[PDB]
Amino acid sequence: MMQFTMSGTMLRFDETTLRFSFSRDGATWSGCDGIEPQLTREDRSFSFAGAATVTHERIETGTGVGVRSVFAGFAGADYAFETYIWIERSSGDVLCEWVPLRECGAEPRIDRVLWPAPLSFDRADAHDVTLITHEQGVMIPNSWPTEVGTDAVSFGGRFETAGGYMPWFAQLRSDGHAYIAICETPWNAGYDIDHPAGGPYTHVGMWFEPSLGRMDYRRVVRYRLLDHADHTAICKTYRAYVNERGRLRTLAEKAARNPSVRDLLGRSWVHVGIKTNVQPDSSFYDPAQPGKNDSLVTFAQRERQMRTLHEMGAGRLYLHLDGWAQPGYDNGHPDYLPACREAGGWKGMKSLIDACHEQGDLFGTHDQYRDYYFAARTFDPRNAIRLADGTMPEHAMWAGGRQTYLCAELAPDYVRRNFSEIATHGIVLDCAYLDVFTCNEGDECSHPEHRMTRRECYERRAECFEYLLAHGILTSSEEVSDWAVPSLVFCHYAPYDFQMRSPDAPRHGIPVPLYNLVYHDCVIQPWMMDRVAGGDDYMLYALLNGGAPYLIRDAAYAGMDGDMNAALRTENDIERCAVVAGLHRRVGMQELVRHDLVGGDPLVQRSVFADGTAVTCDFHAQTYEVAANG
Ligand SMILES: CC(=O)N[C@H]1CN[C@H](CO)[C@H](O)[C@@H]1O
Ligand SMILES: [Ca+2]
Ligand SMILES: [Zn+2]
Repeated sequence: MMQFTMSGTMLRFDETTLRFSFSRDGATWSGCDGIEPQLTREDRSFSFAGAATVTHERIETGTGVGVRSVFAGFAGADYAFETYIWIERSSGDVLCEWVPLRECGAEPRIDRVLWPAPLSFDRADAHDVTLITHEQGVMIPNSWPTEVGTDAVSFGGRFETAGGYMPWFAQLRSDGHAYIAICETPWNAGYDIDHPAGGPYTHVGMWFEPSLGRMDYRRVVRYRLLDHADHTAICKTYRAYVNERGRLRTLAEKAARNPSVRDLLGRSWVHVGIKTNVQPDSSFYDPAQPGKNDSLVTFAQRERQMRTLHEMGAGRLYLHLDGWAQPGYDNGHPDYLPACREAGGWKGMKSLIDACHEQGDLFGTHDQYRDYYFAARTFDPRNAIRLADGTMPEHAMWAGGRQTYLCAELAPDYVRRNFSEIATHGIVLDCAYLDVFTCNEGDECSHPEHRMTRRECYERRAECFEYLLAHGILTSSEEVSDWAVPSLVFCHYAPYDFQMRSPDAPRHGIPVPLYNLVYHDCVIQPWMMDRVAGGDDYMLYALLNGGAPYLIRDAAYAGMDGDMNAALRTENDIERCAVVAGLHRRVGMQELVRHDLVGGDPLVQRSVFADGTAVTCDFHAQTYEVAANG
């Protein structure tokens, strides 16, 4: 056994078990008993202690003190690596480094790495909770009724996706003593969660996958232990962390570059489409109903629709237009041109835009630069992703049918080409929507002509956005995975997980806005307005989160993109929008300082902002209150 103390914190680490535990402000935490850190190969799991040779080195640096462990020989295969577990002098934080060394013609490839092993947290106490970044956020009591497994989180608990908006998780006791684990190297990483139904425990661990088939580079987790800590405070920890590395890009900062940003406050959302053209090979094809597959609303009709919506006194509107190009929604991409002839052509579309501006309303196209359809006019496999095994992925899920994925290295080329074309026919977009980018994982590509790491992928996607900000077109994408913050103005939404499920489907936990706690002054988000019959009004959640409202939110596919059943429930729309929007017109660019569960009652909550303005929402009474005091 090796023990360390420094700057308020103590790390102990057992040379034989490898289990570690660390302590600060007198609370302790330890690795779970009997769960060990593991490699995983195509052909079996190893513990790290399974190593043929293991050494340990006690180490003191100018920066900190801890231990460095080499691990060599496995099964019989060669293969080695290190770990380094240590206390930063400056801060009283603990840092965990998994470090590749030798990999060889491995055989098989190391498929995953579960380390550091999850911290013991097995109480049951209902005020003993776990926080996770699955979409807008989830608080998970060690009691909580329902099962929560990794396999029930989107994208398998992958960071930089809807599955984990931000690269961290945290576990908090009723004490007020908590820990936050931040993934400093997320691009090939995610979390794992095991909460059996009814608890008593909740285990959470970081996993790491290879980068183009090799672990390649150091992976690093940073733990900060807290005292007198609520879920709001925990969020701030990470906030600070990000700003301390200069990726807390505020709306303000963004405004100073493109001032139209401000124009987005108060506005109301209108998501609706032109052409629909589901293909025979599409997983959505209905070989009966040819009308369901194939439908068209002209630019003209959308023009009328928008006038009408002004006259009725809707107010300030952003229009997002799906399906505006010749191929039809989710057809032809990236060759999504020209604007649909049978809908009006460039003229009908230009005419419609002009008209939105003319009543002080804004407008974005719905566009796509990852999905790459075989049908596209200039389809060519040499532009497509190859996976680390050299294979080219395929599917035919969406409208346009058979597709692969465009290597992002080349996306910016195609953004530049398309949008330049759009703007030569007198179209002047206020915004644009680059689909998928911020929802899905970043691809990796082994094609030698455009080799690209997941890390690199997010950088290209961000380059796509930046072309738009540079031509005064604001940027939107599907959701809000935190990589995109520096370049992302607003989204299609930042929902909680339970909004993307049937209301009948049990929830995984209390809906707390972890993302907006961190980023509400950096990204504008519209919100669902649907009322659940026998349940919640989703407007209520809009308020807590200080967002703008969906007025009209047409699905593109029945069932998809949080399209609620019909076990639904609402008249009085514009009114409802106007209420939430005027809140948005106020505090839309401010921090969100606090969120609190009133009296520790889950179904009553308050969100306090920078200007003092508080939002109390009661989910028994289905009632809501917007003050000014705080
Ligand atoms: C909300 C939204 O635009 N979701 C889209 C997300 N992307 C898929 C295709 O990748 C579909 O177009 C889907 O409708
Ligand atoms: Ca859309
Ligand atoms: Zn490539």
